[PDB]
Amino acid sequence: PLQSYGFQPTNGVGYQPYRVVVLSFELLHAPATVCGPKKSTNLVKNKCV
Amino acid sequence: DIQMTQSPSSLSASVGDRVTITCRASQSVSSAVAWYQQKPGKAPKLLIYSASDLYSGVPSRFSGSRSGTDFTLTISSLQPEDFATYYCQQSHTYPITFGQGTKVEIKRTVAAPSVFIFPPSDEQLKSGTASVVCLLNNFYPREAKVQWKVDNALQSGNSQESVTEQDSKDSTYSLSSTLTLSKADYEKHKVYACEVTHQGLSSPVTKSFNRGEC
Amino acid sequence: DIQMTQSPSSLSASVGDRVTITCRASQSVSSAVAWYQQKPGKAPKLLIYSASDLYSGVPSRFSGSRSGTDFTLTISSLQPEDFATYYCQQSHTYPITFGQGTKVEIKRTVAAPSVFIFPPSDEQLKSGTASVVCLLNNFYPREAKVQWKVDNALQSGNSQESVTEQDSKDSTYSLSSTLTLSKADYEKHKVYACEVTHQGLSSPVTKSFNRGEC
Amino acid sequence: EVQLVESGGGLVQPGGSLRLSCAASGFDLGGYSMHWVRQAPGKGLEWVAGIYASGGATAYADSVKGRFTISADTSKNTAYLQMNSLRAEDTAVYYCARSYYYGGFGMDYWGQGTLVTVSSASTKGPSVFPLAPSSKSTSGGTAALGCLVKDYFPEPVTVSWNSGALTSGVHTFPAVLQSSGLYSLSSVVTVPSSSLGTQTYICNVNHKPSNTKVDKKVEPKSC
Amino acid sequence: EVQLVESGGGLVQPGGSLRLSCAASGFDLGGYSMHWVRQAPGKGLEWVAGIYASGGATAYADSVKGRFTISADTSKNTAYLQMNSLRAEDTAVYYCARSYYYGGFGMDYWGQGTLVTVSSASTKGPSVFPLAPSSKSTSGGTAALGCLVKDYFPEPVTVSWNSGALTSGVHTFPAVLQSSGLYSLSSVVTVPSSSLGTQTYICNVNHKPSNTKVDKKVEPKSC
Repeated sequence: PLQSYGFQPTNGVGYQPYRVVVLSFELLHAPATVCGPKKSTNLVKNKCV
Repeated sequence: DIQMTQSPSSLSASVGDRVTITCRASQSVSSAVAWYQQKPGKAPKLLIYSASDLYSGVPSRFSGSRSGTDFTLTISSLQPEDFATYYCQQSHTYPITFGQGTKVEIKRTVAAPSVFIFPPSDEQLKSGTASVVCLLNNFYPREAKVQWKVDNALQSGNSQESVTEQDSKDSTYSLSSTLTLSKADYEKHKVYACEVTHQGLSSPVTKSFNRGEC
Repeated sequence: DIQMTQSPSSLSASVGDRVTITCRASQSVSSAVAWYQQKPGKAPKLLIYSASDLYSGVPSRFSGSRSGTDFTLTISSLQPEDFATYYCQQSHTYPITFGQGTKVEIKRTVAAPSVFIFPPSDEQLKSGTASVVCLLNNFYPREAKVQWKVDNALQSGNSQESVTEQDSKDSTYSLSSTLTLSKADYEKHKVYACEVTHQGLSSPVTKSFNRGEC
Repeated sequence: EVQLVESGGGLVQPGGSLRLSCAASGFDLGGYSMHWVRQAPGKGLEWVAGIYASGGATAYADSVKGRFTISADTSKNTAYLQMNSLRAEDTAVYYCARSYYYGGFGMDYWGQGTLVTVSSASTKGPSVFPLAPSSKSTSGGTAALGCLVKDYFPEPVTVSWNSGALTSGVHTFPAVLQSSGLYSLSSVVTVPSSSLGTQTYICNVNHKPSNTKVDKKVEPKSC
Repeated sequence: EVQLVESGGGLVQPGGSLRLSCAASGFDLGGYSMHWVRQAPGKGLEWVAGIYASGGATAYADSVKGRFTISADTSKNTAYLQMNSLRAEDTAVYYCARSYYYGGFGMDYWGQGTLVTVSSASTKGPSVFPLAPSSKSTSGGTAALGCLVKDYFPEPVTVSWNSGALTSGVHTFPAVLQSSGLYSLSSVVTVPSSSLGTQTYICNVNHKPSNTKVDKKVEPKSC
């Protein structure tokens, strides 16, 4: 069922290998485990904040 | 796709009492919510639609309202016929999602069950396996469990269970709990026992047998 | 033993136009189908394999898909280098079968041929046979024919035909159609005629002679 | 009087298709949307599809998209669900319902629902295994004989005692689906214990879907 | 760079045999299926045979069973076709091509083709028969002269006009095989008609296989 790719150094652009990473973001009606970073800002000194 | 949370998972109330069940949506759903009532063996009936509109053929006892994001469903006075599972549906953004659903119990006097043990028989053991069965009959409330012991040690990971629906007049039910052993494992243990625990049992029912017995 | 049907036998489309060629199998062929492009004097080039996989070196203009049991080879826009005979092949069963081939033509402005007739000459007839020859020269499109008449009746079963290849800039070609008679048959008829017909001719060209002319 | 009547359910094997219909009476379809809702055995409810009768526009649950098609006919005052590419994961009671606008309003009225079941074991008639009473003293002086109804498909089955004559003291379980691809449920009869050696206790399992029945005599065993 | 080269074609008389070879470069033979395909002149492609290099097992087209044998050699990274008991019917351009596993895949690399020609007439030089032009008015004011190049064997014959000086307006036929066992093709020149009595129009038919040529003057004839 499986076959290797003909990934030759002589292949044109449409036949070159490309790496793909897909970042899938899952949101359920549940506590969000991937959480915590409520937007933060930089410190500013010697001014009213 | 708005998800629903329905609460409490179960409510107990006597006949004539006022019952409130609430539903909360993860997002805005306008006034798209429907309220369903389901009896054992029957299709869910519609009680309320579009948050506050009563369905025809539904007793006036069924009503509801909204405050902020909290949707409240009320039975002004429970009748013996209202002990049913209830559900919320939000028909706003598709796919349309329903909540988990909740139950209402009658608050009958609490009592322990008739408990029988069926030690694996010679005929059952012909399969090459063994099945130990503890059956709790005709008891109340809905919540009960069986803890098994093998050679007086607590057992775990070697059992299965099934529970029935509550009786139309007394709301009692039976509980079936079993152990699965290969025949070879049955032969390695001398004492088997069923420990029954629940709210109506002041002292856990313990029944036991020796391997090869009955 | 899978049998192939390819259609059309020829297709006419200009540079920049969209071309669709189809092939059907008599039975299921999984994804065993492949398409080829062959120019005169050259090896067939693989275009597409395993139903939809474009082959390295093949322009991105080539693509294809299947609907039900019908597979289509598509050229999204013809280039001057896409005028070739296209073929389908399946390798699902043995023997493996190739289709018939679809010849794609440039769709040049259509025009009528220069026409000449060469009636059997006295010198030619020394062989004891006669051959009547009609030539259609430098015309377009690829599809054309000659219908012969004798004494104003249509002839059949006594003729042969052959054509030139198409011109590298204008894709024009010439066509010859002949009649074979023994000298004895030549002598039995008085009037011979060449009727020329094709897409660019609004009125078939008719040329004729009496036996013994030229 | 407003009514919704569903029809057309049945048993269809994986790779097939099933057409469901629901007739409307007492009201028109025009101005209303029509919907189908699915309830798998042992589960809560999930929506499948909706159509606006006066527009022809539809929406589908993402989970059924490409397989479940919804349509309506205002001349006949009925609506349909065409379920294709069926799998054993699509087995459910299918409900018809009506509502206002595309959404933002709840459903007013549902039909009763028609059940479709599928399994690795497409059908089987039941068999019954007996369950012995305790030989020891019990609360109230009562006791029971029982049995297990096993390996049948599809559900429902009707289970009763003494060949169907005994309903008093009878308590039964809903069936659940086992790893065999078939359904099973237990059953008991509770009477004063001396009656277990006097009355007849034959489990009668009636399984209309396979055209079979089981007559199984349950008796006390030595113990 | 993937290349395959076919060789060994030639002229073999009926009852004889011919061996074709094909060598590969840029890729291996093991794990691949080597195939031979034939194309009779004037016909499309016909599969003959395939061999799996890592198997040794073969498959054949029904039309060649008992006559065509396929083999392959992984030490050499080459493959062969052995054609026995040859007939005139076997005339074809022979090609090597490659595929994968034992089938399920079409051919990817193709050779250009090597022609073997067999007929009842093993060889002949050509002769040329002239064709007179029209003597009547024509569309565009053009006219043409032509000839029939006949009875030569084997093909190819290169045809040009004015001893090879005139290529402009020259159109020729692929040759076809006649009942004589020999090949023939027509040839014409199209010019403005006044040029037919001014320019030289001599058919130059070049047939390298017999070491001969024919220079035939074609001119207008009275009629």
